Amino acid sequence: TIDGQPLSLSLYATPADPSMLLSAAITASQGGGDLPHAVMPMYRFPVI
Amino acid sequence: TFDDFMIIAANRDRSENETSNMVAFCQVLGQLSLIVRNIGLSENELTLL
Repeated sequence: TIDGQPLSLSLYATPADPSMLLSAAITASQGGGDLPHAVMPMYRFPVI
Repeated sequence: TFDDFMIIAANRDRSENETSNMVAFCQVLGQLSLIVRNIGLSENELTLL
């Protein structure tokens, strides 16, 4: 203008959106235990 | 290693350099426990690496 001020206004672009925070419950695997060696007792079945 | 750290343990008659290496092992274990719990590593992530 006569003072040096613009006629066509400036751009005001859209800022970045707030994101959604993400996590994860990652999982592992330990196997089952190997069954041991059986030992014959000296007592009968009700006692042992 | 963790072997020969077991032997420095359970003595109670150990030299100053021996217990110094012992404290070194324990505080590198502490640096490990921090370096895992501060970032979060749920062991499928960690034992891979």
